Parts: sequence; C-alpha cells; structure tokens
Amino acid sequence: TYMPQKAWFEPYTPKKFDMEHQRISHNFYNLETKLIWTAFDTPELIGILLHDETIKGAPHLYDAEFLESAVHWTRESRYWRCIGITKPFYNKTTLRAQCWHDRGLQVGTLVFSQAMRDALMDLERAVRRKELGLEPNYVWDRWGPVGFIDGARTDHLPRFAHNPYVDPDGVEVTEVDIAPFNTHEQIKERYGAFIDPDLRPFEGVFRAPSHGALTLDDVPHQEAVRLYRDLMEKADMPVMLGNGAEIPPMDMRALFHLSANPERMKAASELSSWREVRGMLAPVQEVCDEKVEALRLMENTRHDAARVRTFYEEKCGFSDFMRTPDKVITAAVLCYLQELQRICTETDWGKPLARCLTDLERVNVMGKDAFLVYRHIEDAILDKKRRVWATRFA
Amino acid sequence: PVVFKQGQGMFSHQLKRLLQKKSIHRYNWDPLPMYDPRKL
Amino acid sequence: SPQDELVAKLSDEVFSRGNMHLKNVDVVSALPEGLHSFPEVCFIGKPNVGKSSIISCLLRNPRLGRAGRVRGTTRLLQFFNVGDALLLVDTPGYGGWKGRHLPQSVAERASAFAILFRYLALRSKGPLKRVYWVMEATKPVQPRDEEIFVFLRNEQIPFSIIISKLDYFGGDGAALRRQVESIYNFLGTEDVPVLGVRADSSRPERCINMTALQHDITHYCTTDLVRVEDLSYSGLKELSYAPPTFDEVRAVEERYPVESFIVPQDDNLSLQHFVSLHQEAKSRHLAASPMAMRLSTKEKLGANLIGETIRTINGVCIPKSMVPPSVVQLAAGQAGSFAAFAQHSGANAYEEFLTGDATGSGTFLEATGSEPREKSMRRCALDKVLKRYVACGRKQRSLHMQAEGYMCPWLAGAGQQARSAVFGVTRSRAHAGGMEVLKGLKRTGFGGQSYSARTMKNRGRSTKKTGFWAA
Amino acid sequence: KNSWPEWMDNGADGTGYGIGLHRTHPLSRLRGNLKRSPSHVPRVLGMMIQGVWHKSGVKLYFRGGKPPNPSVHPYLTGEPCPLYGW
Amino acid sequence: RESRHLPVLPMTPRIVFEHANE
Amino acid sequence: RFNPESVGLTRGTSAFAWKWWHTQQERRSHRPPAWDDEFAKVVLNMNDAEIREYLMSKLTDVIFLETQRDGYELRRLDFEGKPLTSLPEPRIIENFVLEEETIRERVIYQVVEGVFRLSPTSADRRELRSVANIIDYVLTHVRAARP
Amino acid sequence: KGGRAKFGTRAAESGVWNDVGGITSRVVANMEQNPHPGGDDFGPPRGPPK
Amino acid sequence: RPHFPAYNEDVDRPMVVPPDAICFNCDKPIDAGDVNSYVWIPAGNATVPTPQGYFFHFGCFKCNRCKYRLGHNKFYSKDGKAWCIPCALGRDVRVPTRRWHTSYVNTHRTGSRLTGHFFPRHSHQMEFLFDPN
Ligand SMILES: Nc1nc2c(ncn2[C@@H]2O[C@H](COP(=O)(O)OP(=O)(O)OP(=O)(O)O)[C@@H](O)[C@H]2O)c(=O)[nH]1
Ligand SMILES: [Mg+2]
Ligand SMILES: [Mg+2]
Ligand SMILES: [Zn+2]
Ligand SMILES: [Zn+2]
Repeated sequence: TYMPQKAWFEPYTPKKFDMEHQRISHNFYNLETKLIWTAFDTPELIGILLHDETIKGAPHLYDAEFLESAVHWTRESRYWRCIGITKPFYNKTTLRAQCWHDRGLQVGTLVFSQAMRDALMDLERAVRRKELGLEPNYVWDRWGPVGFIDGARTDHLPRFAHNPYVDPDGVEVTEVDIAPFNTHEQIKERYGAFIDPDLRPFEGVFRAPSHGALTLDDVPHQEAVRLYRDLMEKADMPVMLGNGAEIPPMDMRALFHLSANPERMKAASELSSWREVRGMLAPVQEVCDEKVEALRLMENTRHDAARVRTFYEEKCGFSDFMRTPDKVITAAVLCYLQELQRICTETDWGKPLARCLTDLERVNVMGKDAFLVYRHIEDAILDKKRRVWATRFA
Repeated sequence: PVVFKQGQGMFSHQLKRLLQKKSIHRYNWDPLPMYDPRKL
Repeated sequence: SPQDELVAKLSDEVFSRGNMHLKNVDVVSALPEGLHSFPEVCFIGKPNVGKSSIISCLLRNPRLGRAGRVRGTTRLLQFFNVGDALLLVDTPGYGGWKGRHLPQSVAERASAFAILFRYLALRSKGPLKRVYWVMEATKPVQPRDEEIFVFLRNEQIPFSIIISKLDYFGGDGAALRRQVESIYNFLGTEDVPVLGVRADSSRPERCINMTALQHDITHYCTTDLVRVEDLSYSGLKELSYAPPTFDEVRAVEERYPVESFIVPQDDNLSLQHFVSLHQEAKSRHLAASPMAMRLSTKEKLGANLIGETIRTINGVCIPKSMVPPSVVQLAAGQAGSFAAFAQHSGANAYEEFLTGDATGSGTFLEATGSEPREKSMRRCALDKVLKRYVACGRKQRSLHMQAEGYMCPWLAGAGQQARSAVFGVTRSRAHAGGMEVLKGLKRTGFGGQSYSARTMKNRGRSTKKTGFWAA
Repeated sequence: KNSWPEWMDNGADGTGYGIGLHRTHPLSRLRGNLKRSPSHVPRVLGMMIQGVWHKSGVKLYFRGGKPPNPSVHPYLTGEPCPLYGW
Repeated sequence: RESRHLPVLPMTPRIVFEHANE
Repeated sequence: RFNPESVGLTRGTSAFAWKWWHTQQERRSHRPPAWDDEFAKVVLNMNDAEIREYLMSKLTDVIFLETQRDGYELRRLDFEGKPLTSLPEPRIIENFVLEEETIRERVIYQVVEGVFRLSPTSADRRELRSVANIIDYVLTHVRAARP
Repeated sequence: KGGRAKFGTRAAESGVWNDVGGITSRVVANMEQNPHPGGDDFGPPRGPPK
Repeated sequence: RPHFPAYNEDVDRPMVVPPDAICFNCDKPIDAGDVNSYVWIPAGNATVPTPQGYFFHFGCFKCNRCKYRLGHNKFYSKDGKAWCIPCALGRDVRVPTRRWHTSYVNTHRTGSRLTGHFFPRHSHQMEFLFDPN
C-alpha cells in the first residue's frame, strides 16, 4: 500500500512590518508574483490563491484595486500566452514582455525569440487565411491544458526547417513578412481576433441559479419533491415519473428554499398551485438567491482545484476541462473575476462576506435562512457523492 | 575527472617539466567547529 | 513468540559478522563438502528475476553479488558464506540467455544447468536447508517454470516462493493477490509459503520486506537443531553434514546427464515442441538431401539420424543428433566424472583399438612410405626444446585407484560395512542414509584430507616446486 | 559545491555559452573558476590543453592550435543571459 | 508543474546536435 | 576461511561495512480571527494533553457518526450473539485514514469549523488526509495561539 | 594476445595507439541534458515564489 | 556471393522516369532527371497511382502520421499516404535514437536496384531467341 512518512505544518501568522515601505514591497513581491504566475499557468486557481493568502493574513486582496490588477494581469497573461511567451518574468524587477533591445535594429522593439517568431507566423497565417476568406485553421485553438483537444499528435515550437508546418491551402508566412509587426499595440491591432477571448456567452452564467448535478431523486426531502410533482400534476402540464427529469433551476431553487426550513414547506403545501407556491416565496427568495449564489461560487472555487474544475464544468456546460480550449477557459475565468468584482462593489455586504472564512462568521454576516438553504444544497451534493462512494464500496 | 598519462607530445614535454614546480605552502591549523574560541 | 525471537536474534548476530565469496562450483565433485560444510540455502529461478540482486542485498554489498541487465551473468553455482555459519547459493537462470555472446554458448549453458539440477537433486536432504523459487512480479507462467516444478515434485523437494520486482506492482495489493492466485492455480497448493520482496543494494531505503528474508533463511537453517544450546550461535556453527555416498551420487548423474540440458533460445516453446521441431526439420532434410539418400537405414542408425535414451527433466527423449559435439567434449572434459575416466581408461577397448588401427598406417607397420629429406636430429632436438620449455607441452600421467578395494570389492577396505561398530545404543540402528549430520566437521574435519576438489591452489600437475616441465 | 557560478561549468544556453576559465579583477565582486590550488591545477590544465567537449558536438573553450593563457584574459565583467548577449 | 501555454521545448544539447545533423 | 578483511570489497564485506550499510528571530503569538476571545481563553486555559484528548474524542465521535451513516460499521461485532461493541476503538480510529475526498472534507468541515473554528489553506487541505495529520495541524495551531 | 604482442588486437592501421597525450578530461559538458544548466537560479525565475 | 545480378536489363520492360511525376506524401510535381532529389521505388507495375513505381522526395519519404523515419526503410501505403509499420500496426509512437525526420535511403532507385525485374522477364522471351523464327 501507500503510506506517507510525515508531513510538516506551518502556523498562519501575519507578517509584521516596522515601516510602510517594507509592507508595500512585501505585498507587491509576494502577492503580485503569485497572482501573475497563477494567471499565466492556471488562471482558474486565482480564487484558491486569494483564499490561501487571506488565511495567511492578506487583508487587501478583495479590494477593487487588487481585483482590477488581477483582471489586467489575466488579460495580459492571455496576451502573452498567445504571443508565445513561456515565463512571465524575465527578472524579479521587470516582466519578460517589456524587454526592448537597444543599439540594435530598433530601440523599442520587443526582444523576440524563435518560438515567438513561429507563433507570430501561425498568427499571420491565420490572418492571411481570414483575409483570403477561406477557413482559417489556427493551430493553437485546438490546444488545451492536457495538450491538443482532438489530435493525439505531438507538436513543439520552435519548428525546424526539416519538418515545417504544411498548409493544404498554400498560404505562406515569413519572418521577413512579420518584421514590421514589432510593438505591442501594432501586433494587437493585427491579431486581436485571436488573442482576445469571447466573454459574451458567460455574462449571465454566474448570476443564474445552478445545482451541482442535483436532480429530483437526490432531493433530500422526498415529501417536498412529491408535493412539487403533485402541484405540477394539478397544473395542466404532464409530469415525468422517472427520477431523471428535467426541472428548471429557477424552480429547483424554490424547491430547495422550501426543503431547507420545514415551516415554509408546510405553509406552502396547503396552497392550490405551484404558481402560488413560488409566488409566496418570491419576496423572500429575491433577497437570498443573489447571496446564496455568491457564497456558492466563492466557496466551491476557493477550497480545492478539483472543485474549481467541477464548478466550471457544471456552470459552463463543458464536457471536459482538459479538453476545452484555453481561449474559452480564459474567457470564463475573466467573467468569474468580473462577477467577483461586481459582488464586492455593487453590494456592501460582499466584501465582509468574502473576507469571512469560517462557518460562524459566514452565519453572522449571512441571513440564517440563506445559510440554511446553502448548507442544505451542499449537503445534498455531499450525500449524493457519499451514496456513490457507498455503491463503489459495496 | 582529469587523468594523467605519458604523452610523447609537446604538451607532455611541457607538463613533465611544469609539474615539478613547488606550490606555495602554508601551515593551516586545525579548525575548532565544536569549541568555537571567540564564542567564549 | 519464544522460538521466533531466538531465531531473530540469531539471524542478526550471524549476518552482522560479515560475509565473503567462498567458491564457484561447475562440476559435481568440487563441492563445499568438507571443512566448509555449512547449511546451504539456494535461490533458483528464470534468468533476470533478481536472484543475484537479492544475494547482493542480503550481503549488503552491490559489487559482491554481480548483477546486470544482460541475461546469463551467473553461469555456475556461487557459494556465499555469511557469518561463517551459512551458505547462500546463487544459481544460474534456467532459460534463454539473450544478449550474452560468450563463446561455446551451448557447452557453457549445458554445464550451467547440469551442475544446477544435479546439485539440487543430490543435496536436497542436506545441507541444502531451503530452496527459494524466485519468480518475476508480473511475468506469467512459462514452460520453464513448468519444468522447474516437475523437477521439484519428482525429487520431492520443499521450496519457498519469492516474488521479486515488488516495485512493479507499486503498492497494488489487488494485483499481487491475483499474481499469487495464478501461482496457486499453477502449483495447486494454498499452503505454499510466498514472500514478496524487492532488493536494491545501491540504496537501502528502496528495499522493502528484505530484513524478513534473512530471518526466514535462518529459520529453515536451524530447524535441524533440537536443543536451545544448539539454537545458540555456537550450536549453529557446530552443525555440519556428511558427504554423499557413491551409490546416490552415481544414480543422480545417470538420470540427469549433461547432454539432456539443452533448452531453446526462447522461453515459450516447451521441450516437447523443441524436440518435435528438430524431428520435423531433420526428416525434411533427409528426404531432400541427395547424399542422405545415398546412405542406408543401418548407416543412418550409426549416424544417429533416423533414430541409452536421454530423458530430460520433463521426461521427454532427446535424439543423439540434437546433442552438438561441443557438449560431448564438455562431459568428457569434466574432471572427476565417469566420462573423463572412461576417456582415460578406454570407453570401448575392442572398438577403440580397431578404430585406431584403421585410422593409422597399421598395427605392425613402421617407417612406411606412402604409395625430400627427413627431419634432422639437430632439428628434432630444437623442436623438442621449443615444445617442452616454450609451448609447455607435456605428456599425460596415470590415474590412481584404491588397491584394497580394486582387488576385492566385498571386503572392509572397500567400505559398505553392514555391521554396527557401536554397541549399547538404540538410535544408531534407526539413523541411516547417504548423508547424515556430523557436529563439528568445520573445525575437526574427516582426518587427513578434508577439502574437496578444486579447493587448494597448486595441486597435481600445477605444482610450484619443480616447475612446469617436471610435472 | 564550487565558488564560481555554474554556467562556467555548463552554460545556461543549450549550445554551452559561457564555458571556460574566467579571470576576475582583485577588487571585483564576481568570482571565477581560475584557481591555482594544487586541487584546481588539474582541471585548469585540462581546460587549457584538452579543452571541453560539449554534448552538442563542439569544443567550447579550446578546439585546437594555440592554447589560451588564462593569466592574461581580460577581467570578467558580468554574466550571460538568454534575452541579450551579455 | 501545470502550465497552459504554447508547446515549447527547451534548447537542449541533444536538440542542437539534431539541428546540426540536419 | 572467512577472511573478509583480507579479501577485497569485490570478494567480501566486513562486519563494520555490513553494520554501517543499514545505518548510513522574534515570535509573536497570533490567534485566528475566526474564534472569539472567550473561546480562545477556554481552549488555551483548559490544557495541552486535555486538548489532545478533546480533539481525539470529538474526531472519533464525528467520524463514527459519519461511517455509521454511510453504512460501513467500524464497531467490533462478536459472532456468538451478533452484538455491538461498547465504544469505538482509539487504535482503530488512529489507524483509520481519510482517503476519500468526500468523507475527509465532510469530517474536516464538521470538526474543524464546528468545535475548532479553524480554516486550512489549500496545501493543508491536501495534506490533511490522515487523523494524525489533523491532530498535528490543530496542535500546531493551538501552540501558535498560546501566548 | 592477438595480432601483435605489445599492441594486441589494436591494429596499426586502425586508430591511434595512445589517445592520451598529457592529460584528458573524461567529463563531458552538459552530460545531464538539463533544460536549464545555468544553475538553480539564473536569468528568469522558475515557478512562483514561496 | 551477393546472389543478385548487376546492371538490370530493361529490354523487356524499360523503366524510365515519366514526364509527369508527383509525390506520394505530397502529391506535388518532382524534378524528372535534372536532380535526383526524388526516391524512385520501381516494381514493374502499372497499378495506380504513379505506374512503373511511385516517387518520394528525400525529405518526405518519412511517415505521414507520426512524421518520423522508417525502421527498415519500408513504408506502408495507407489510403494514398505512406505510413510506417509501427503506425500501420497500431503501436505507440516510438522516437528513434538516430535521425528523426529523414530516413536512410538512396536516390534514384539506387537502393531498390538490386531487387526487382531482371532479364529474362518471362519464359516465352527466351524461346523467342533460341528459336530461328
Ligand atoms: N525494479 C527492479 N529491478 C530489479 C529487481 N531485481 C533485479 N532487478 C533488475 O534486473 C536485472 C537482473 O538482475 P540479476 O540479479 O542479474 O538477476 P539474475 O537472476 O541474477 O540474472 P542471471 O544471473 O542472468 O540469472 C538487474 O540488473 C536489476 O537491474 C527488483 O527487485 N526490482
Ligand atoms: Mg545472477
Ligand atoms: Mg588538442
Ligand atoms: Zn513528397
Ligand atoms: Zn508513423
């Protein structure tokens, strides 16, 4: 079997500083470097990073300035990744994307490598195909975290002259052709369509109610699901007797709000129709759905990386997070950052809720009913997973 | 690492005479790692 | 446990004193029997399963137990004396040796297997205390493993199983359970002891379940002891065994000839399929070769082409055409054997005389001329000096025999006295056998000559007293 | 370990850039691999006479001909880098 | 580590040797 | 016969080699802002050994409730009358490892935020897969909380 | 000994008799084929700090 | 000792470079006789495509799937493309220790010259000579 020998543990203690400049330099170095490396390698784990640093004693993480820096570094990290940069930092003082050679060909031209030149060759080939009108086959759109999305092949940059890239349409690119494209804005105005993601389809994803693969069978209150089915049958609409039925998330939100506290369930069961059952919950549900969704999107993403993967899959409809392309991944991460910014800014209660890390403090800052609903939902998820584990064991 | 053999070339002819030089000598005393004197 | 704690402290005390390489054995006569008669433990198995690696890890020296990726690193019995009280026997791998391009491969491999199986069959009663069948981690059962089990169940030798390459499972208890389940299905016994252990003499931390093996081999080496005083370190060092008798050593060499140990290059074809492919290909060659049709069926019997019978381990017969002449010269070259004695004293006096008479000029013909000038005496004198003192060419000498037994085999000078010299005892009449237990032979010996053959240096013709040409 | 940086042993570049005996100024803060101890004389003589064979298939410090004189090399002034030349 | 970026092989002496061979 | 010191390292090893083959700032107390001053006073005034016993008993009860809700009985059941044991076994609790992510996150959310009011980082959540590691983590935390 | 007595199987027409004139360095530069042989820290930082 | 003829006689069926000639991995035209940069593999067959032997570029005689050299200088035609035996049999991609993106092969059928069609081709061609008619 596998057995670890021993693991060390370090106590969480906030760093003390005698003067202000020391604290400024420390927070800059530590937090900025960690955030940039995260946004470069795996920008999804920014929430885990923020949670860990707040646990270690970083108070100013959930501020508007830090969140703006985070989204800016995420956008620039996507830009660098599309350029073909491997390491975000050339030195501890300056970034790698801000290195200009002097006394050479140009004094402000970014210092390019052969890998960056080949990536610009790919970009220019895609742009020339787009201009000719035929289907532009950008090679790195099928590139993901685990590797290529569909092709089990292996590719590596820079490509040599013995095994170069072949184009069935005959479009050719050359370093002599890319030579004028040397500055950041000049290459952005040309290859913007391939470096920038698309965040439009996600504008209403994080603000919409969702459940972690929860269905009517996994509802903890059999009486609640049966009374919901009886109301839907009293209404002139057909019902599905099978456990795997498609129920709307807005309706399942009210179902969980009912099943959380039994008083409201008994008060709503005597009503005539599910229409009235949702109407009587509408006033209290509006002031709690936003809060419970915010709490869920922060908790399920600040604890473990696998939970972040599952959350992103469930909310974006992705089949596999290792198979989905990196552009839409970056788009979803940026939209999640914008959602966190909205929660922190537009709502005054969001910043203390984000700073709170324990159940006691989250109950103190959150409505008791909303916390009960959220705990019931997450406990239903945990019960489903535990039943799956029991079926595995048996 | 670097091995020494006969040669029969000019490099070996030079080494046979250069390796006879007496290197600078200095009597270094035994260190005191356990009983640090200037610590007392 | 009372006995388990005592054997544990004993194994630690013996192994902590160091070890060395005692003697390599290639012929059945040159065995450690004598002043070096320790209780032995052997490790047999297919090539490249970790036999020498386990030995080197038990001996705590990577360079002592030679191990390598290429098969055929060990081609003879390597006796390792641990703490001057036990012997660990490293055996050659039974199977195809790939990548080893040593000359006389067939003869060297046949000699390697001959000494292996004849040693196991002979000294199974002692001092070979335990046999350990080393098998690979995930390698399935092969016909070579079948040949090993058939040999063991016919000789009735108890053996333990050691599953090496334990790192291949990577902590998969389920795969290990299915591996031992496949072993129990092939063996047919649930009670057979199996110990899984890997061996890395380079780094001690990589080893797992390795300290339990030295405790196990000490357990089987001390099971002959009866008293607790014998269980002590002094009692184990005093434990020694007697040499085999002529009757039992002759029987095992007759049933297991050197020519029978011919294995295929691969490890998938059994001996039956290997000998059938020889028969099929030889029959086609005879029916296709024109000069083969020029011979008669009686001449083919003389040329052992169309055709006592040599039986292998499995019991299948091998034709004489399958045995190459290099193996025949090997068996006749092995000192202290019947074949070497038959070559010296004449295998067939009537047949060899007529053969030599026909191949030469004649039995009574001298200084004949077939149907220049002869070599001068000054040349023959110079040629004799260059042969004797430069080329070191010498003449053969005679072989000696016991006179008291050669004159009359049924007297007391020959041995095999059925009488009981000791009077007043009741246990001597029950205790019998070719090999018995004698206490203290390592320090007392038989009396006079105690070492076996090929033990001392500069013996016989290789004396350093008078030089080479004097012999 | 060694006092001199590890790029003098194996340069940071894949080609082996920055291999050889580097002399430093007495008042400088950088440290080089030119040492005259009885233990360092073997490797110094090796670099001067035999050279250094790189796994890429080229001799970095001394291919052949006139051997370099590390006692008269200009003093070391920095370290290599992948972005710029030096 | 886990890095989401373009496939980039480090400049290895073996790679330099292969390029020189070509 | 048995001359390891005379023979070389290629022919034998000595007892010595055989034996040695096997052988060879300022601190400031910080309390987590999760719990209250009275709770910190109680948990730092009770004891150290008693706090370890408290950890052990509470974690035992929590994981036993969890495993009995799951259905894997950790109680010793005799085969004469099919009864249940009196109390959980501390040795079995210590030997009980938390390999399943679901059960481990459930028990840590139940006992760590319940009666300890602590919150581990990502690496600590990764490492806290054993009851021994949980005990070590909470012990380090209460030691840091101590004045 | 094969072929010649002093030279053995080493034929005069094949190769050089003694290929060690003076000293020879058995070491080969960058024999490990590491991606970054400049040291533990050199040039760009590798991985996030702490 | 070699047991194969030299200077294979093509009087029965001449093997000449066609005027139009494309590649198998590339389907692009090649040089006819001015440069031997192509690889000719003749077998005396009009079987499509590229009768009396197909053609390959030196650089492109490699496998088309894994883009690697050939093991024993033997390629596998797969729906118009040339694959390697490990690629055709379905085994995993094995990176060779030697040259990667080019294989050991001679130019202008020099490597495939010692085997193929020789003189005489058929049996009825010898009796044409030994008969007076
Ligand atoms: N991973 C692993 N490799 C092993 C283990 N044991 C042996 N090997 C490897 O297998 C090779 C064969 O080891 P040997 O000790 O020569 O096996 P052998 O049975 O003595 O070989 P022969 O003398 O030819 O019969 C060695 O070079 C080791 O590298 C093991 O326990 N685990
Ligand atoms: Mg061996
Ligand atoms: Mg030179
Ligand atoms: Zn081509
Ligand atoms: Zn292929």
